[PDB]
Amino acid sequence: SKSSVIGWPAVRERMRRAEPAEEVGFPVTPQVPLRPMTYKAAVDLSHFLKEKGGLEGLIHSQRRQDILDLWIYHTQGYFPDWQNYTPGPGVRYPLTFGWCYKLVPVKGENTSLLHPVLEWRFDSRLAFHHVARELHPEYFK
Amino acid sequence: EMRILMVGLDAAGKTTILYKLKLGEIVTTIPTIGFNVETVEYKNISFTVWDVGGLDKIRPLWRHYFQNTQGLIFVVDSNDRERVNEAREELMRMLAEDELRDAVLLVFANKQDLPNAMNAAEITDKLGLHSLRHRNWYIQATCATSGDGLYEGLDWLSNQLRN
Amino acid sequence: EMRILMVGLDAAGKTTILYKLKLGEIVTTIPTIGFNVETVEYKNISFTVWDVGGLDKIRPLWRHYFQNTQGLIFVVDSNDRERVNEAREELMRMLAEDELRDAVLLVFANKQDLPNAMNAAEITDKLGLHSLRHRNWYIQATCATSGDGLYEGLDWLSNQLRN
Amino acid sequence: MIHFILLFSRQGKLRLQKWYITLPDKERKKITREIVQIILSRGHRTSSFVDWKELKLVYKRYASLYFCCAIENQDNELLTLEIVHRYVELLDKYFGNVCELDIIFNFEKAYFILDEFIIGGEIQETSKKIAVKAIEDSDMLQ
Amino acid sequence: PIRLRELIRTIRTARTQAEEREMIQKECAAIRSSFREEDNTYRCRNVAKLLYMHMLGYPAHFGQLECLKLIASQKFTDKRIGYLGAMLLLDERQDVHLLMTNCIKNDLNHSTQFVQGLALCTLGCMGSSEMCRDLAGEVEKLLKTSNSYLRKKAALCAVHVIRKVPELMEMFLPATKNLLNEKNHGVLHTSVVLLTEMCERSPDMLAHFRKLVPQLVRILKNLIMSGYSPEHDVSGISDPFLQVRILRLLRILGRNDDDSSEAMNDILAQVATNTETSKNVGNAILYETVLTIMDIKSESGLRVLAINILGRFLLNNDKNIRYVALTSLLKTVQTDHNAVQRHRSTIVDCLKDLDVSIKRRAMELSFALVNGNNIRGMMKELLYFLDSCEPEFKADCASGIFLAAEKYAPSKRWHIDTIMRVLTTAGSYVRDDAVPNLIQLITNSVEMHAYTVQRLYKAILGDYSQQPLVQVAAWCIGEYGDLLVSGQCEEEEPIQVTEDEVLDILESVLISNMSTSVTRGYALTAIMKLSTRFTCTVNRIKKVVSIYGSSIDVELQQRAVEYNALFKKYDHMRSALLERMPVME
Ligand SMILES: Nc1nc2c(ncn2[C@@H]2O[C@H](COP(=O)(O)OP(=O)(O)OP(=O)(O)O)[C@@H](O)[C@H]2O)c(=O)[nH]1
Ligand SMILES: Nc1nc2c(ncn2[C@@H]2O[C@H](COP(=O)(O)OP(=O)(O)OP(=O)(O)O)[C@@H](O)[C@H]2O)c(=O)[nH]1
Ligand SMILES: [Mg+2]
Ligand SMILES: [Mg+2]
Repeated sequence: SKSSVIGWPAVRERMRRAEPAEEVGFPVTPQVPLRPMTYKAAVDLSHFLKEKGGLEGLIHSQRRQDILDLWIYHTQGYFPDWQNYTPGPGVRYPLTFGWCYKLVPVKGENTSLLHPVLEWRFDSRLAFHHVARELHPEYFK
Repeated sequence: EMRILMVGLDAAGKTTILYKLKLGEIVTTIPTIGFNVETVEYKNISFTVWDVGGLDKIRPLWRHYFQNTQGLIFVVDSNDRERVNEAREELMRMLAEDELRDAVLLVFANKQDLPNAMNAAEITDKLGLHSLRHRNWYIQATCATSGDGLYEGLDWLSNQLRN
Repeated sequence: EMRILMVGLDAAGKTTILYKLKLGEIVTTIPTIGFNVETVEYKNISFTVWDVGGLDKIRPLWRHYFQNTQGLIFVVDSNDRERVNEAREELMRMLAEDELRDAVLLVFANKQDLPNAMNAAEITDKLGLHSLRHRNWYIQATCATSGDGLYEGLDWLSNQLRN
Repeated sequence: MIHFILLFSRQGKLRLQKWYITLPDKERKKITREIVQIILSRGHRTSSFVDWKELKLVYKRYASLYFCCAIENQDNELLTLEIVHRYVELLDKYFGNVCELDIIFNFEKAYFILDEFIIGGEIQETSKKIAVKAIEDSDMLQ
Repeated sequence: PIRLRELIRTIRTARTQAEEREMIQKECAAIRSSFREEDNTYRCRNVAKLLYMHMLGYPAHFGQLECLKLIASQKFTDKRIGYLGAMLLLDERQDVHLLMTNCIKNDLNHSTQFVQGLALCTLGCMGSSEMCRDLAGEVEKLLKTSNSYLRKKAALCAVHVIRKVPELMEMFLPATKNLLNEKNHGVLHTSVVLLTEMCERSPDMLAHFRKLVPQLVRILKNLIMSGYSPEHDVSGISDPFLQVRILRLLRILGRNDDDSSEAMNDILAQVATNTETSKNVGNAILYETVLTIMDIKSESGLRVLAINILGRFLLNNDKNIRYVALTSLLKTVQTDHNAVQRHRSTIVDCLKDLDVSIKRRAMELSFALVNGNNIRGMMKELLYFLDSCEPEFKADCASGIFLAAEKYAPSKRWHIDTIMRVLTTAGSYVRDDAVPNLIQLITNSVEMHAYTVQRLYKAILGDYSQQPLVQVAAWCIGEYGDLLVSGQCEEEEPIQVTEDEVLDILESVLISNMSTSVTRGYALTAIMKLSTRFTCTVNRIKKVVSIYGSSIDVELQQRAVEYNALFKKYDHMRSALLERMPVME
């Protein structure tokens, strides 16, 4: 998770400048091997998010997720479907086996003149006790 | 598309020509210190025409519009025999530049109202148009206040658009 | 660039024309036995002009310059009613060649000084210029000793270079 | 007479110049560099004014962004700070929670807000409602 | 072509300024290349991105013609971009800005008031003196309108053309007649600032304008008595911006008049009592109120009250107000002169304040506070304060010491003593320009040069590197050398003057690198005079002149050779022109 340090304030700024509330196609980086976000690398990443900081207790959203996931794919080579969580009813538990963060619910001049949402929670047993599997048993066999 | 410049002396009717080709009427026009632009659309060619007034304090600044010019109009006054010398001076000063080297010349013999007013031929030989080099010059005797000869100059100009 | 030939009878002013087109003065010129060339530089085309004298012992050698010729000048005298026949003979002799087939014609009614001197119209029909074939022939009445009509023929000619 | 107005960052990064006095660009780049250096080298209990070279130079910090004026040495000073604050109010008016990053972004209208407030170096609208009304109408004109 | 904020976001990612310039010239070329395409589409944004680089400080001379195209556009936004950079990229010395003159004049006749508001904006901000001459009848025409959106703009634009063309206001004397009853305050404000301007330039306009003094005395009293409006009100104070401008107009009016000064006297007595001094706003109201009272021939009860207003303002802990109060008495130095002098210790207190401007105003007002009564005592504070100046104030104090001392010196000796004190303690801080002034006053002094030149000699043996010190000394040694070394043509009992170290100390300057060469310019001048002012040891000083004829300074090579021929050929004509210089004022 070395080249994930150089965009650790840079992409998070674009996440935080993204509101939590041309181009066509998909390029693939040549000759770089691709793999999903594996278990021990998610253990390597959940501790990378535990140690580098700036993520815990932040306002999670989907626009921030997609800014983040494609940046992992283009700079680290990982399939950007790993940051998937359980839907609306219930705690937004990760479907990813190894992601130890569950999602609980919680510039300035773009406002007009007179005027006429989630967050992380570290759960180290989400890597072993797949709580999203308890929320979705029939999908995981 | 054609970038057109209307250079020449003051009181030449050059704004009178410019609002007769564009609008079609002789508007009461102040002596124009700055410039005017009206895209005249004629012979299905959108002549983008940069009319620039011809007073003393503007004539140095004429060099700034001499880039990507494809066509000139050097209006003279037919009622100015005293100013044809400096109009000849203005022409030789101006035509001798590397910027604005590939633009044709269409001289208007405006203000044909008097026996004082000359034809194209005397104005040709007072200005000395036969002394010219790398030029598709062609004088066109025009009457600004009646529209006479104006679009026929614009007729010949659209011929010299393409090659 | 244009290859130009000045053909015609002797004493035609053709060297008087040539040093008027190039230089601008009427130099005292001998009857020129050989030829002349001056690149007259006018109207975005450098006219390379092969003036050749028109005496008897030269006229057979005229065929040697008829290659890559882009244009003729067949100078006639307006003051030679007696020689218009052999000039018409010369014209019909010369134009009928496969070499020099694509060169246009510009005829000069030189020496407009007398009532002996004709206009272009009588000279046209004494020559029978309507009998021509594959010709952009164009008579142009000129005065060599005053420069009159000379640049105007060159004006017409410079139109006739490009297509 | 306000001779010019400068808005420069906590890092001195100028977010606005508006020269109501005609002095050339080298002099613009000289003088602007000096006063930013002057104000950033100046403490918080230093009376919000600088007597800088026959200009009672007005500064008034509101955020990380710093503020600057050059008033004529015959005029008022606290009102000149209130001119800044009325303009601060109009920036607070037209934006609301007026804030640093669209000063970097939407500066083009902050000039236009200044154009609705100060032309020539002086005030044209002493109301705070009518001016932002007019710029909204020209924004409603687009 | 990308947008503005997309560019800025890329610019905000730039770390090194050199790297940022790479990003500049990256986009700048596309801006240039688009300009070669004569684009009208992105010409809005390419200019806007360019003006950012202009605000970033980059050479954007090239796109100025496109701004003229954007002014001569037809879309409102392209005009909205076009009038802006015209105020940015162009000035009067831009010399290409004259093409706006037709374009503005058409757009002073545009249907939209906002387009005409843009035209009055650009001409009001940066309209050139000839552009002001070419638009003067149109501005007063748009000042003869009823559109208060334009009347607020054409008024200040008329100020600008009167500011730029001072000989143009006479066509605005009819324009300004009786629009002083504007219901809007902003137009009424700009009219006051115009009447501030109109009364400022010509005294001949004052007669027409002091008539309507009680008209606005009413309207200013309307502003006090209309204690609230939903607009114009800051902190419960209604339209303070207009109120000060009226007072400033009431300050420049009635300043030598009395009837208008009494026509304005009532509201002056009102608002000196009817102001809220709590917030910053009411102080700003009351500050100009003080300044209005001081400058007119006012009621004496106003001015006594006004110093009592200022005695409050001296004691407020707001350094703003301390800057305000120090500026106030700095204004009314001569007017009500002795009611200032009772606040003297407050001024000496602000010498020990920890602000530059406060110490600046206090030092300069102390330079203004010096009468012929406080001349002895306050200088001892000031000569101490000269020791306790900052080096920026050391140049400022030491001159301002010399200014008030030439005024009100009770002695000529003590006048010398303080100046000799300052010249020892300022040194590199005292300006060279006061040196001919100090040289003049000590030859305006006629009586103490044996007193002077010895004390001059007694400190220059201490140092030479204080250049304005040794600028002063060498002329005194050349002129009054006879009063230094006296009757000592040969060796006598050793007095401190010895006529050889006298000659050595000037020679010490001539070889020392810490010599401004007008030190050495004065020194050879003193050498050649002491060929006559001294009879003791001459022609050893001829050696010093003769060896200096090969010197590297041009004039000092001239000065030595031009002296030396008198030392070699015209030894009797040496003293034939070395009479003392006359004394002037
Ligand atoms: N009689 C007659 N007068 C003409 C004619 N053309 C122009 N004029 C006169 O020439 C004057 C100058 O014309 P304008 O177009 O208004 O001025 P300008 O030549 O453009 O000079 P600038 O405004 O400084 O650029 C006009 O006021 C007309 O009265 C014409 O064809 N006949
Ligand atoms: N009056 C009058 N005489 C002319 C004119 N043109 C030519 N001439 C006369 O014709 C004579 C022939 O002119 P030249 O050019 O010298 O001789 P040329 O026609 O070239 O004959 P070659 O030298 O043999 O080629 C000249 O001496 C002139 O006097 C003219 O326009 N008017
Ligand atoms: Mg005009
Ligand atoms: Mg010949």
